[PDB]
Amino acid sequence: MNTVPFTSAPIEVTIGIDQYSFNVKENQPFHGIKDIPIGHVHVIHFQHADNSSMRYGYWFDCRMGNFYIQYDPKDGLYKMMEERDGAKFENIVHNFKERQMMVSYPKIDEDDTWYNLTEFVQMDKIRKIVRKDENQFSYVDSSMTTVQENELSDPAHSLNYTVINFKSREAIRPGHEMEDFLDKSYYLNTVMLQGIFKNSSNYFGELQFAFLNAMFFGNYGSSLQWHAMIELICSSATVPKHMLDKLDEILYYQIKTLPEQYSDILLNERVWNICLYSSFQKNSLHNTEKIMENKYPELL
Amino acid sequence: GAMNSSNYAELFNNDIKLFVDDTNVYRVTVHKTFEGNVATKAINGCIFTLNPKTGHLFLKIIHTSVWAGQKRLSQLAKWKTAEEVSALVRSLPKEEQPKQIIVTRKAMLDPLEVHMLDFPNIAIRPTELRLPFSAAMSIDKLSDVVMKATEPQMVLFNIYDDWLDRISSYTAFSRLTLLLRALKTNEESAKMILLSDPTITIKSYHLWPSFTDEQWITIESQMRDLILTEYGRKYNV
Ligand SMILES: O=C(NC[C@H]1CCCO1)NC1CCCC1
Repeated sequence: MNTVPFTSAPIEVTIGIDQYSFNVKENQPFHGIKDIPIGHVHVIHFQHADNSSMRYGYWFDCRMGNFYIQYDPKDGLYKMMEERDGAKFENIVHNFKERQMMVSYPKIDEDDTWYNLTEFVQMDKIRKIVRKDENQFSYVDSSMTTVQENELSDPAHSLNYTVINFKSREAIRPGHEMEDFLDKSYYLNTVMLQGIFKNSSNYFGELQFAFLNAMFFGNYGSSLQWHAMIELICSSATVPKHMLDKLDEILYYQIKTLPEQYSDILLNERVWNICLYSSFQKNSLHNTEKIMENKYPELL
Repeated sequence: GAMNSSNYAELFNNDIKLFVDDTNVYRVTVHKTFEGNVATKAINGCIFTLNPKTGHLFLKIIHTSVWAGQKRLSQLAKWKTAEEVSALVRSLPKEEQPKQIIVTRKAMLDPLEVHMLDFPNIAIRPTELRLPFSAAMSIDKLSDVVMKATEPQMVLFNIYDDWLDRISSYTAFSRLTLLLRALKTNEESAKMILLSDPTITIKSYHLWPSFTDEQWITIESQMRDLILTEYGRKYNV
């Protein structure tokens, strides 16, 4: 039901909307995307035809405002903007729909892929990882570094993922060195779940957001965060049964959706081999283990 | 990064550093049971922690009681090693704490790093050097204090005796590594070479015999011959 109109499309670009994508020609009469499902976060993303280095996009939730895209010929990108005049916006969207100048969000009725990838992902949590408080939507690109990457530069353009470091005082209680390093349960359950995330839903939301930024932007720091959050659960002997069953579902859909041809740059051999075959949870991820063994046996 | 042939002189500079060798921490005899199964019996071990510049040896004796009721002892032994090295560093005055700890076995890196998180400026390093410190228990006085221990104990030695009065740390370490390599390759032969002339004794306060400079050259020769004699007997040519 929701719509993200475009003022125009002056430069040739591949436009992504969640897991879908389509090519727009230079000066093609393209005026946006309609029938966007209410109830989920969405990501609109861009790769310029003349420069694939320009790979960037916007997380948004149409419940939080009227958003549109307009090309900026000075900064050389498609920008998301908020229209505060509801009647002007409704009038623009009605005209473009009447003239059929919009692509329809192409959801198959049977298909829960997007829900399954974004089940725990909330815009309010996105806006804490990506700090730009004057906008209700969040810009991400291929080059943005994480707070953790910046510790090992510009802080305002960083991804504020929760720092996970297995060889840190936060991860290891004085006097429990071997126990805490070989069994990460205290770090997962006390420090991360009880301490920082408050519940498993926020932990999964960050994990899901990190995977989506990895997949949609090739964001290397996001890929690191996704694998660290998997490894922290798999490396804990004590995990609530509901979290294990949910993680198996989460990872199954992530592995299902990953483009076959990016498996080599998006998946860390060491982490997946450790997680599926060595870890405490080696026998807890039945669905994930089966799709990985059938889709990516080379990695394993 | 790794300590190798290319950065060897760094051992003898004025930055305090320790080698840690864990190969004698967990020691066992393997034997048959009454039912014809196999079992192990632990014997006392030791951490070999050495300042290569000064010769100071911090020999932490690991008493078999440490292992009682514990599982996965070869894994625990690395963590117990790291715990005791960490405790030794914390026991030293700040001006005596090492800048670097070099582990002889790469499996010691994570255990030691995790125990030393409170010391972020102490570098934990591996080495490409194949050092013969496993042969420490072929030094009679070191084996004797380890085997006689009835409780955990730390015993201090200077593994160079008084050699630094006459030679540099580089030459002292070279002599030690040659002696331990000989003891490791053919213990009986090495001991015979060291102890054959009864007129040259070991001082009460020393580990090795009281060789004159000329006698050390002959001994060093006899040790190099042994290592090549044994390398001949091994490979046939
Ligand atoms: O006790 C010292 N060294 C260790 C001994 C124990 C058995 C063999 O070597 N030296 C002391 C003597 C005078 C000053 C320090």
